Amino acid sequence: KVVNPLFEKRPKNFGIGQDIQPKRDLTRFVKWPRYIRLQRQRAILYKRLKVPPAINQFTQALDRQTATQLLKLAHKYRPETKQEKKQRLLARAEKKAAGKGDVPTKRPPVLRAGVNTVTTLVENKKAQLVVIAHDVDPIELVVFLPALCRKMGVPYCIIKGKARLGRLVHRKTCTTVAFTQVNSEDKGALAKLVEAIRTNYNDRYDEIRRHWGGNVLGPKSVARIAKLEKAKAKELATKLG
Amino acid sequence: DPGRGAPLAKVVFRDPYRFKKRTELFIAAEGIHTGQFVYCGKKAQLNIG
Amino acid sequence: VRPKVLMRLSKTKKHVSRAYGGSMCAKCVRDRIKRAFLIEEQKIVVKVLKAQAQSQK
Amino acid sequence: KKIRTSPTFRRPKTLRLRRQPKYPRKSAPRRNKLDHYAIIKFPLTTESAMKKIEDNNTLVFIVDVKANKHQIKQAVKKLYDIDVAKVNTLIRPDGEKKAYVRLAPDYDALDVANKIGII
RNA sequence: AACAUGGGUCAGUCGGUCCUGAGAGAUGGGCGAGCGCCGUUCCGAAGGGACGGGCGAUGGCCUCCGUUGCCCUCGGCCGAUCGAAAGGGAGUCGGGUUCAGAUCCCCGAAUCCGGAGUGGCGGAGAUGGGCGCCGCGAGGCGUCCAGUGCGGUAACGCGACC
RNA sequence: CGAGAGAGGGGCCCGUGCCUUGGAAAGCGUCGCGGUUCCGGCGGCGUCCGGUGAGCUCUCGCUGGCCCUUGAAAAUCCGGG
RNA sequence: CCCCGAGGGGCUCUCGCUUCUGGCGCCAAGCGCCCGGCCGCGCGCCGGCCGGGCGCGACCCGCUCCGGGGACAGUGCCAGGU
Repeated sequence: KVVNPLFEKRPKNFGIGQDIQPKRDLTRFVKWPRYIRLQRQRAILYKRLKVPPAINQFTQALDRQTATQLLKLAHKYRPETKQEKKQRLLARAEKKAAGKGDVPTKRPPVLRAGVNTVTTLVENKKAQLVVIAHDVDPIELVVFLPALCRKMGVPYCIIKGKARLGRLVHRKTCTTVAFTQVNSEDKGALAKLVEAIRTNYNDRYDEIRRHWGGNVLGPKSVARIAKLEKAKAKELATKLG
Repeated sequence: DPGRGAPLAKVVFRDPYRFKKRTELFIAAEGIHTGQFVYCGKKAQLNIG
Repeated sequence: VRPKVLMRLSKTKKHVSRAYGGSMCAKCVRDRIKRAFLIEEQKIVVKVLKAQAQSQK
Repeated sequence: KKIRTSPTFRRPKTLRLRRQPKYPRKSAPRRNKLDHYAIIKFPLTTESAMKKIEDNNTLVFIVDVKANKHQIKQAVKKLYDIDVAKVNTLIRPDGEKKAYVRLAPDYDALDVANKIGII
């Protein structure tokens, strides 16, 4: 990059037969392995057809910052994980001789994870907030759940990721969680988010259940029809009519 | 080409993605010879073979 | 010689002293090596001429 | 990065380990079933063998059918402490490997033979 | 040529093993109640390799060479395997010897490949050109600069010639 | 055969033929003497000079004829850019 | 072409512009941004000394590899005819 009387560009000119094309990052053409092809095809199918209403309800998930308030709320409420369970229980065994604590004693309100437990307390109407992971392997696991919450007026929300609900315990995933009651000092902070949630997921159950999805035609065919629509819009009124 | 009276033409093409040659065997159109340059593709205008 | 004998034959004995040779035949050694020039240099120069022609409409 | 140059997806090259067995699969070493005394079974004594001894300075042993020329050479040399010039064998139609062993030029076959016991 | 008792077949160089032919036949896949059958690149994440750079771990004498792990960088898997004592397949000949064995044993004279990565020896690389000074000379002192062969117009030669 | 005929002057490829190194000491044929048996015993003289050919058999090479047949593959080794 | 004042806007095709020759084409040039070690300073992203990265060169975006058919071939089970 200095002036040397001998440095010379040797410019290249690509183009057919001029000089062989150079290797460049291809990611559109490669023969992907079978399972990767499978994931691509399924993801594309779920748009290229129409999902039913009870499946399309699973795509209007929460706003990220709202979910962040929900989670920061939960992280003061997560249940007892490993190496905490053991230490608390051992200390409680030692408090037995001091008459101040055993296994039977008050536990402040905590989360309720499993689907069976969550549905039980929903149908007993002991739930004040329900969260739902949106990507669950067999969707029939919780396809019914929003309808149940609509039947019994229990606030419920559709969050992204089962992984987050997993992180909300020591486990790896949890289909749902639910607050039954919370510490009063946090009751108001709960209720504000509760109202924000129920404004969007409960009062419009009509449009949710009426909703349809997918049916979105691929960009190739979008352009292919755009050609003829442009042609007809452009040359309309062709006859003196 | 044994067992066929339509003799094959063996053609050397430069491979426009690497440094090598591909050698194909077409059905020799009548009247072509050794040492001809054969043009193949969308814009190669009318010539024999 | 038999192509397996070449593992012991002297280097010099297995090729002409010329460049781009020793993999030819007498007619190649002469006329192919001349042809590789009488074509090559003429063509590069004519490419220069026709490039000047493309610049001069 | 350098995420692609070829259209052919190729299996990654993972990291592979080596056996760290908890228990050795078997128990213990299996000793040699042939030390030197099984490679060298017994010498041979025939007229067409003492001719070899007194003319070609060569010994004629009989060895277990599975015994290399190298093995025969080393085992006889270790036994009789006698250096061997070369060894050639064969499989008699019986099934013993008769082994002709050309002693080294520095040794007297008629001396080492009557050392060993043969006539 | 029977019967009984003894003895005989020595290979780097002679063949097999090495490779592939017509074929044969495996796992991917498929069909099938099923032992299995179909199929040989077709529905497969098919390269366990490496010249080299960087880091680590070392052994000598970690002088500076040898070894290993790690990080890159490069590669068509362009199809496991078998299939030819007549095809392809580098390298041994002469004399002598036996109650039977010889391109094998003995004598003599050569060979091909692989080793020596501690270069074992010699030869080539390549040993100068210009300089100012003590010198008839010779070389010399210090400078600098070139040195990955030579010859013939040609075919190609000379002992090797990154 | 004007894409270089004849004409001279050269280069290479093969090279089993001939010279010599192997090498006469070996081999052979003859005359002889011992060990007289076992001897790869020891002494002599020799193994020389031409021709012939549509001969036969191998092998090497040039050039032709034939086909609506075109005449195996890889392992391997090598030359150049 | 509609426009011009010598600058150029609006509109259509365009293209990787590879054809006389039994050659030649790879493992990047150049430029731009970055900093690593040495000397002349110990103010050093100062000059001079050594050695490397990214970006451009090679544009961006994307839902199927690209084409060809297609809700018919076809397969599965029944049904008539041969």
